Amino acid sequence: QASEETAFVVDEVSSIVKEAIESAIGGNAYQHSKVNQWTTNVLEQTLSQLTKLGRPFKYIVTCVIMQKGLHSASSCFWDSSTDGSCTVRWENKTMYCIVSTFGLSIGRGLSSLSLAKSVSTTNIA
Amino acid sequence: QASEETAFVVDEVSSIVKEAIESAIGGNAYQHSKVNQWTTNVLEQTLSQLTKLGRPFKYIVTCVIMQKNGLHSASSCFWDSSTDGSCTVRWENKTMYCIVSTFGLSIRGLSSLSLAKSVSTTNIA
Amino acid sequence: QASEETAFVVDEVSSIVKEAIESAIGGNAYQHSKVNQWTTNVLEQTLSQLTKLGRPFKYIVTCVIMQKNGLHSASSCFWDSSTDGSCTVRWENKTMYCIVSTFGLSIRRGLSSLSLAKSVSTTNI
Repeated sequence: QASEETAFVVDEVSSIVKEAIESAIGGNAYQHSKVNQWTTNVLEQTLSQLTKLGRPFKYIVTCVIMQKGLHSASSCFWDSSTDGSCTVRWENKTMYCIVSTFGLSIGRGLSSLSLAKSVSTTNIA
Repeated sequence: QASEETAFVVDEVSSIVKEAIESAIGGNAYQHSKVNQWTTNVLEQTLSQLTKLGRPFKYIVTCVIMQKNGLHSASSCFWDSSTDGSCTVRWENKTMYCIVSTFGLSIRGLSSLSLAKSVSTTNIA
Repeated sequence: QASEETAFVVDEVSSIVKEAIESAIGGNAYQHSKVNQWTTNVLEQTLSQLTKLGRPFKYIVTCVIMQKNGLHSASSCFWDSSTDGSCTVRWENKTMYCIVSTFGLSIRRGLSSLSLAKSVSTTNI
């Protein structure tokens, strides 16, 4: 007896994202010539695995890679009852990888939406 | 003779973002102590002005500020290609960069959704 | 004294296409960050104008933008050769190419009335 999952399950998303970063860049030393290939690789596995969850969400996924200052923050106008985000901050000796995931339920109008400030923030000195 | 705008219109979004960036950090020299309030200010005005447009959209808005003292970012989306969209503005002065990404997702299920790859790419050497 | 235009009129489609490309990207130097919005813009105006003709046709429209500093493409169709058609416009400036392929498919005996047309939109740079 099962049902379609309508919630944004953060730990599930996180697991998928961490696994996509390891697969892509884990064990690599930072290489400038590779970075674009790498970000593409993190994004494609992540979205592939996310979509396979078969959950009623649109997704925005952002991947940042930086060699070893960065200040980022994200805010939303969304449904706080249905929508969610997950942020993964990964590093090794030579680089940082930050992947931000935003899920917006495909399940009135503007008055049902609210501002959420700094849902994803990243400060690297 | 007028109707609610059902489409993400990039130039309009771009103008608002540029205005928010100028207002928040324009004419300033990079200062570490200020970046957090700067970033908060860019996001607040952008989302305030976006909501005032009265369009049937949820918004995700990301702001990155970096001292000119390497950044590589890319975004990918699972969304409705006939109604959803994104806008990226890359702003600079003598001492810092400000990159603001905006994603607008309109309020058959998954079948209607489509994968958009590398929609908000920024590479700064 | 008039009647609905049931034919695919190449010169009329071509005029529309050239005007959409100019409006979208004419007078610009190639810019990497701009191509996506450019592409989207060529297609919108093209389809907006096409549909305004009020002709009984489905349209497929494809836009290619490539920087001038090799491309080979060709298209083939299984369609009604009595009623269907295509138009290709190859535009250039000092720094880029913009190729736009348009296919109009008239909205019988089923498949037995359809025909195989080869190399209808070949492009070789």
